[PDB]
Amino acid sequence: SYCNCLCRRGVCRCICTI
Repeated sequence: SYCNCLCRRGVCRCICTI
């Protein structure tokens, strides 16, 4: 339903949910 893939301040957590 959504995709949250990005980085910032070391919070680089590339993922992707429905």
